[PDB]
Amino acid sequence: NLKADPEELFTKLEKIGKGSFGEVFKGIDNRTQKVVAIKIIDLEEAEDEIEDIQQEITVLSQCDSPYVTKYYGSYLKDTKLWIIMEYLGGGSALDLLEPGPLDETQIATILREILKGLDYLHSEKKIHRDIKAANVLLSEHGEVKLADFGVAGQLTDTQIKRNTFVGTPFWMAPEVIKQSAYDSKADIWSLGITAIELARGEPPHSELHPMKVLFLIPKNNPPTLEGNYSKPLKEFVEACLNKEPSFRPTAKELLKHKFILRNAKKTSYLTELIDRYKRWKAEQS
Ligand SMILES: Nc1nc(N)nc(-c2ccccc2O)n1
Repeated sequence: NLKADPEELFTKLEKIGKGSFGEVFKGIDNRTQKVVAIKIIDLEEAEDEIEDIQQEITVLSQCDSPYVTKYYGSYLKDTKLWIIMEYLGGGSALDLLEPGPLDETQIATILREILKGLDYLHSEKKIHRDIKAANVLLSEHGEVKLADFGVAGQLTDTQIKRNTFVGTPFWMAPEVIKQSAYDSKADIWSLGITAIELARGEPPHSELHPMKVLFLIPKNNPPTLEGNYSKPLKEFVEACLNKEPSFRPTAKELLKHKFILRNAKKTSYLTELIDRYKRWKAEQS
């Protein structure tokens, strides 16, 4: 139930996004005049990535949550496939880190919304598998959503675990790297790495070659959050970063963690961060 003739409904504007996926363009829904994001994939060109493109569309089409990038439709235009989704103009959580550090209220607020997204996905038996600040996108007013479902996994009655080596090495769970049978608990590990990223600006091992961390992560003790951070933040990270996945809490459980309860505030306060990035970006080299 793919669609056709996207230009009858959408106007394609300037380029805004990247990846090796394809490219992302700003666009307009001519029906509502809302701005959308249009990912253009050359099917004549990105052979074998095809199965992953198919998977991204499938997962996207099945999600209906304010914490997951809204899916408009996928469209065939000659050689190209148009994947049309929610436009979010507040940048990524990674962007927001560029001008300088966050405070724990900001970190907690962002984590809380990530957790709402994960709870939704995991309740749908979906696993994101590439949780990291770059894949956490904000609206211009501080709403926080998960993006980029290109390597998302689906559990079913006959497949209760996944095995595939996917993700971004610094953020990957040890059982994913070892390609053991894993599930949503993998996202919880990645979430812990993302919490360190939000607190420190970078994940553990970020200056090392990715191939290196592929052995370091299964072997070494789990990372901890070091530095002058509140005890609840440190324990939040610790909870997520358990080598044994069954000992990691669920997203649901983490929503009630003291770090989240004591420090998360209204998402609209994140506009302060969005403005800081816009200012920073405007005076940049
Ligand atoms: N992978 C991705 N998915 C959506 N739905 N939007 C975007 C995006 C990328 C750059 C700028 C704004 C955006 O909404 N990127």
